[PDB]
Amino acid sequence: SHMLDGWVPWPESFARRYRAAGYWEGRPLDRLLRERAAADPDRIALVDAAGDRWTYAELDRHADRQAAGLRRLGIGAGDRVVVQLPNTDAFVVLFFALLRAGAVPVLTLPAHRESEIVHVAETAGATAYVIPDVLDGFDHRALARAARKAVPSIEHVLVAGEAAEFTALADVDAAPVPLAEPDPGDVALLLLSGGTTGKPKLIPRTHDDYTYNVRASAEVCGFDSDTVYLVVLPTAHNFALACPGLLGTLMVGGTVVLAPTPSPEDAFELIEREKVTATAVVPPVALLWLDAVEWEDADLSSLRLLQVGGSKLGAEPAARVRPALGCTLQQVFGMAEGLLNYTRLDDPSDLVIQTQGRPLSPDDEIRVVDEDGRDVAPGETGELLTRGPYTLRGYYRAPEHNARTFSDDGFYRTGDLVRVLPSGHLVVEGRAKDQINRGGDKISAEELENHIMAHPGVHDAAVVGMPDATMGERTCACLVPRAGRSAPAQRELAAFLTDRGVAAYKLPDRVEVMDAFPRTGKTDKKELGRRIA
Ligand SMILES: Cc1ccc(O)c(C(=O)OP(=O)(O)OC[C@@H]2O[C@@H](n3cnc4c(N)ncnc43)[C@H](O)[C@@H]2O)c1
Repeated sequence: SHMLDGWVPWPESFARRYRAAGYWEGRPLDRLLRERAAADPDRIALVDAAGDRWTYAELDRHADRQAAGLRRLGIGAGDRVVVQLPNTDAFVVLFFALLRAGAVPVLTLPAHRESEIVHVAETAGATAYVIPDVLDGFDHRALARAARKAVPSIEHVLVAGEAAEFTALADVDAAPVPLAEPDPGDVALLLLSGGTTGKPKLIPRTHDDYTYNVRASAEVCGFDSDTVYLVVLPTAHNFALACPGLLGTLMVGGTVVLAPTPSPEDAFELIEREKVTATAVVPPVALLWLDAVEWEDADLSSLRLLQVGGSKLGAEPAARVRPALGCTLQQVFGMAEGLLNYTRLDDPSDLVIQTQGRPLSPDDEIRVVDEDGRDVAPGETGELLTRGPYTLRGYYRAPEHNARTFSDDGFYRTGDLVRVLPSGHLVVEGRAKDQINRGGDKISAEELENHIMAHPGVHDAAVVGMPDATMGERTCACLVPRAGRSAPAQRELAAFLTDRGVAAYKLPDRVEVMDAFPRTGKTDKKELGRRIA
């Protein structure tokens, strides 16, 4: 028996192997905090941007008090809770408080708006939603009012800030109570993927496979109690949460430092102030920092490791990381669905500069296939399929998409085009999936096309990626005007999409108007892309 329906467990033969190999240790995810606070209660676990800090024992006890408070509101054992928080201590306490209460966090990004929040809340059948009041000028309480109207199962809204008519997250607090432990083979949390379908898809991650993800990552990246890790990406991004991220830092007893933004003003000051030794960034932020060291006077010498992933870092800026920033670069090609590829910290510099790593687990299985699904000759480019001890066998409550996206023997089709070198290192070559990678942010073309086609001046829409030197890809929306009507310009379409509740990183960079799309009978986006020029 499993606590949640709608997900696809591993076949028993695989689960048996992963337990025998020691990958799946049988511990709930929250126990990484429990055991470290038992072994190192007075070490500094967490530092926020203001300079307030918390020990492991303080973090552990507050998670217990907030778990007991969540139970008093009836949030617990199995309930899905949508979490949308900034990089503050409130997120870290609440993550563990939800786990200890038995609730399943559904982790969303601060940038997600009504369209994304409502879909994941209705898919998950969420009973609670956790928000800031105002973040980067946007009032998330208005969004919570729109979500409660569209999703009647949301009973509670917890607000990190002025709660208005809702519940203040800081008042969710009570004397700790004996709480039962989840089964480690059960879903621990739900992650978001950009996806390639008309709606974002939820990724179930179990206690055993996510703990393995965190533990194995921590080992490969050399994270230990002397690690000071700066969270620059959103805490809810898998890269910054678990690869090894903040969970790896807490598991080994290091210090997590929360950055409010990736800008050099904020990040460089924290690196100097807290002697940060490790952080993870997307390539656009890596390029910004590589430039900014030339006019910023911060002392960054404490930095030992810079992880860069989410999209491909070029070989030329990769070679600048050691001269400009004084640290070791690690390229990371990973996905919320599971498979992580890491360059190793003592790899020759050539492979760190030229490749996106090799798989984390000895039992990550890799296939590279042509259009007919047959394995390519070694070193040829093809589509990456993967299966392993922390890669999902199916999305949450998405049977039709699962039938298209996983092979019969359980390989996940990543939609990435790669070459595998003789050493086993991967080079990312492109993509097969209809999803734009805009500086690390994933834009499902079909989802955005459906939103644009809701505009009354638009009949048909095709969303095509265009190369960009610093973002990798930008978004071009090719429109067929509504019959006898004019299609909107870029700024009017952006305003329509924003009011519809589309996250701002999904707004098209460019609008092109045409009478009809090239057809293969599917829309030929290969030819649209070159018909850009
Ligand atoms: C680093 C990392 C770690 C944990 C994550 O969870 C994520 C994440 O980005 O999660 P996400 O599911 O959103 O994206 C799906 C993925 O994004 C793309 N990608 C990711 N890294 C690279 C790369 N070094 N070079 C080129 N492309 C990349 C692939 O296309 C892939 O499929 C990223």
